[PDB]
Order: sequence, then structure tokens, then C-alpha cells
Amino acid sequence: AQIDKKIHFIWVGHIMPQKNIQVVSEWAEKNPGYETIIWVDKKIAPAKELDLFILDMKSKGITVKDINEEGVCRDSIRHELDQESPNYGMVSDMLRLNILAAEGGIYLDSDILCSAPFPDEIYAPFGFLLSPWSQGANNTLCNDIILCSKGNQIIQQLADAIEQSYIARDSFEFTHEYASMKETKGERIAKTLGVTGPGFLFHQLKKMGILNDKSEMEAIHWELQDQRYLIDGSVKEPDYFYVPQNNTNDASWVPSIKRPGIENMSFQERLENAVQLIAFDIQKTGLFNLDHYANELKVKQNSWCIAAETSPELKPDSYLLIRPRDKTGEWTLYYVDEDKKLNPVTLPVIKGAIKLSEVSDPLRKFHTLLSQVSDPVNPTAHELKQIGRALIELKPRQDEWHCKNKWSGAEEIAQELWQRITSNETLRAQIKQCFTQFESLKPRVAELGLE
Ligand SMILES: O=c1ccn([C@@H]2O[C@H](COP(=O)(O)OP(=O)(O)O)[C@@H](O)[C@H]2O)c(=O)[nH]1
Ligand SMILES: [Mg+2]
Repeated sequence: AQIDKKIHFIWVGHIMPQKNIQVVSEWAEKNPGYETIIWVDKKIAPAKELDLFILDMKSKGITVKDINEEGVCRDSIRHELDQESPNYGMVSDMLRLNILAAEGGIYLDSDILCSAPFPDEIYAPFGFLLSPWSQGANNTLCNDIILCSKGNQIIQQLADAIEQSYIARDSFEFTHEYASMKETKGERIAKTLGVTGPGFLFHQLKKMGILNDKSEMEAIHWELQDQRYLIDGSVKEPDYFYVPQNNTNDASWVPSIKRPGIENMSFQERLENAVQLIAFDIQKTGLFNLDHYANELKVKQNSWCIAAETSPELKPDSYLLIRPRDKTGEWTLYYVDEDKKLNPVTLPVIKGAIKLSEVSDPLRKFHTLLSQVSDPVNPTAHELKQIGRALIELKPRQDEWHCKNKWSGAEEIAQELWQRITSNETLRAQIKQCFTQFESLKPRVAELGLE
């Protein structure tokens, strides 16, 4: 069956970095017979920045599709996306299979360069193709290049299996190769690779009989497999893909970062988010890590806003950044204190002998960042992204200009989560295990165990 003439990229969370956009643009330009599509999630995205991004992509002739609008976001995927710190690797691993089932075509990571265009028609014997090449290595297994015909059954089976793998993530034991991988690569990377990544894929392909007994995790031996599953039906290096030695991959999902706007949400909003996520865990597995949710919820970074002028309503204990009326004018940063007083954050004009404190000053670094904005009246999505990032993490030496970020402790939050969950009679009855290391809550987990 013919591979549908679509090239699919995924970027969820904040806005796709410039480097990645350049890569996508190159793929689009070099493969004009294919529709190039960037997939996003509008539900967690920063709305203003995403709007700018979409308009930009339209101007470059790149289609943007939303995972929710197209119906490719399973509940399990929504579940990871709505976490306060999503594993975007897991999300992307799951989404690519659902997109391919729905539309067919070619999934690519945006950290692979195009060294040759695809054939105008690709005909796949089993409606499904993998690359023997990944991250500059030949005769390997990876999941960053996947081709199929719309509605392919292998792709559909993989999508179902990865959903089950993900749902079972908190029962995942670091054994076999993963015991080692935990030690070498760390817990986050090991678990990702095993649950949704090339580890998951390896085991699923073996179960399906697509890889035979001669194939091993770290020695796939494509030359001993059915090469009709491979692009161009061969283990030979494909012409299409290139990476330089000094950047074989981006590992962009590895940092654990809060999703957009967490720091600006109300406690009650965040709490209810956690409650719904826990409810899903309980319904699907009967098991939830209470500490995961509590340890996320306790984090309060700086609240912030970028506006044209004093917002119709001020947020107490936050930063408010005001753009100039003209492209030449200076920005104004305010610390909005707990009583909603605008405290202007300013710096003296310095020259002559350089003070080593001032070069290392958070506020001067911030000021420098603002000065490099091309058009203060019309900042780009990436500019807004960088300024927001700076504001979230800004820690002035002046206590008068420092956000207080007064917030509940993890244990108190966990107690509240426990009460709300266990007060639901249906949920209570569905709990089989609860992971907690909170001293006040271990007892309550024992109490329910008796019941
Ligand atoms: O903030 C992020 C980081 C990563 N990703 C997704 O994660 C995929 C894999 O990232 P990367 O290629 O950097 O990982 P690596 O190939 O090094 O494992 C990307 O293509 C995106 O779909 C995402 O959506 N948002
Ligand atoms: Mg990659």
C-alpha cells in the first residue's frame, strides 16, 4: 500500500524552538509533493504565542493541526499532557502512532535533517515501514521515523499497546535492560524508553513477530530480519536522513519543566487538575502515586504578566511587564506586591569601572534580554517565550522586588488530595494501592486497606 503523502511533526507544550522550525521548513521545501503538518495541543499551549506561531507557519506554507480537533488525542494522552510537568517524550511517542493510524504518512522528529527528498510514491508491502537508521547510526531500532498507509493494522495495534504500556507505567519495574539503563541513563530516561520509547517498541515488535529470535535490544540485526518492513526494503543507510556528529539528537524532552501557565493558575484550579488526574489513575489501574501529585502541586514559581498597560486587574505577588508605546521606548517592570501595589523595578545607569556584582545581576541580565527584542510593540512568539521564562525564574537581590510565592507544603496538599479522593465513594472502592512516603498519610492508606 502507498504511504500517504503527508509528513508529520509533533510539538506540544510551549512553542516549537526556532531550530526545529527551520528543520521542518527544510523538509517542507525539499518535499513539495507531500503535505507537511505540525501537530500541537491547544489545550495546554500559551494561547497568544500559539496564535502567532500558527500565523507564522501559515506564512511558511506549513499546515498546523490540533490533536484534539482531529480526534487523535486518547484519554491516556490527555492524561500525560495535563500533568503539571508532562513528559513530552511519552506524549509524542503515543501521538505519532495515533496520527499515523488516522492519516497515514511519515512521522519524523524535528532533529533529523533532510539530505534527500522522498520518492514521489513509496509503496510498502505491509503498509508499515521503519528506518534502519537513527541518530546517525545504522542497523538500529528507533521510533523517530515511522511510515504507514492510513488505517494500517500494525500501527493500530502499536497504538493500543502503547496506551496499555503507558497506563501501566507506575507498575514498571527496572529489570532486564532497564535495571542497567536506570544506573547509566537515569530513572526518567530509562522509564521513558521502556514505556513508550524504542524499548517498548522493541518488545512489542518481538511479541508481534516483526522482529525474530535473532534480534536483541542493543543488536537488532536488521540484516537477519524481514527487510520488507524497512524503508527501501533494505538495512542500507537511507539517502533521506542526516545528522552531524556534534548533534545526533536534541533530547529536548529530558528536562522536567512545568507546562505553560502553571505559575499563574489558582491553587484551586491546580488542585482540581490533580484530583481529575488521580481519578483516571484509580479508574484505570487502582493505583496512584499520591506523592507525584503533591510534589508537583507544592511548586510555586513567580506569577507574571506581559501587557500593554496595567491589566484590568492586578495579580498580588507577581511581576507585571509593560511594553513601550513606541519601539524605541523602555520597558517597565513592576513587582506587584501582596497588597497589589505597583513597585517599579529599575536599575541605575552605569559606566566606567565594571562592578562584578552588576554583570552578575539578575535584573541587568533581564534588561539585556529586553533590549534584544526586535519590535517591543510586536514581539515574536519566541521573544515572549524567553521573556516569560526569565520572569518565571527571576530572583532579584532586592527582597523588596522578590516574589514571596507563599504556598502550601507538599504534605498538607497530599492530605487535601487524599480527603477529596476518598470522599468519593466510587473512587474509594476502586483504590487497590496508594504509593506515599508521607508519615501522616501512610496510616490512612493502612486504614483503607483494612476496609
Ligand atoms: O517540549 C517538548 C519537547 C519534546 N517534544 C516532543 O518530543 C519529541 C522528541 O524530542 P527529541 O527529538 O528532542 O528527542 P530525542 O530524539 O533526542 O530522544 C519531539 O519531536 C516532540 O514531538 C515536545 O512535543 N515538546
Ligand atoms: Mg529526536
